[PDB]
Amino acid sequence: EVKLEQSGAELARPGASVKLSCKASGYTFASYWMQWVKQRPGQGLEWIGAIYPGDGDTWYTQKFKGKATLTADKSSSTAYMQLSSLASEDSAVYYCARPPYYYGTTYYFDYWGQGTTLTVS
Amino acid sequence: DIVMTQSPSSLAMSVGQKVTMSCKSSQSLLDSRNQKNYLAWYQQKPGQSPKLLVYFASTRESGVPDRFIGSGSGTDFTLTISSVQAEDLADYFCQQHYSTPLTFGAGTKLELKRA
Repeated sequence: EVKLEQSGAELARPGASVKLSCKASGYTFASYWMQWVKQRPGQGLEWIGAIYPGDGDTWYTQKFKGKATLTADKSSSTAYMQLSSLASEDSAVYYCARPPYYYGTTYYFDYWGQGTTLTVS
Repeated sequence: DIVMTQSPSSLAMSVGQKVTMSCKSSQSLLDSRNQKNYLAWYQQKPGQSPKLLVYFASTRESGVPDRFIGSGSGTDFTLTISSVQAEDLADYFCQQHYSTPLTFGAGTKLELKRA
């Protein structure tokens, strides 16, 4: 059973930072890239960046370059994202999601994590 | 970055009616090479995370009822629900997964009229 598990919430002080975790299972972790998406109520979904776990190569959304750092631990099958200098606008639900891309067309996300509610206050 | 726009922002319909919602992008999502458009549709029911409904512009994902049909090409895409059911209540998002940034449209919120 393919699964991406995250922890339900994080409460953080403004100006501080957090390391969100996302544990994978049910598949060869290094075989697929890992994506991170941000969802604010009413705003919708926003893509933060992705990382290939096999070599650690990252690609970021210009908007989050310098706010989010992605890493992974191929030993424990966990992917990570650190968010720094948080402010009220950073409050949201953060998802890690997997992308397949075969067929000759889109990287269509096929598996999403349970999501982590982060609150800055 | 490719900008994705969706319309309408919300729609309210009673069970059994047909709905049409659109997603245009500001740049083509079609390759010049394999000829496929890199656009997916996700459904997010209240209180749940988004779930992949359709990928390529048109392949419906297994589990997804055939009342949902994705269509369109290039910059203009459509998701149609042939006869809407109460369980289709959701926000529908389209997404470019052509290239990074992967970006998403703002969503069409589908609401349900009833007795």
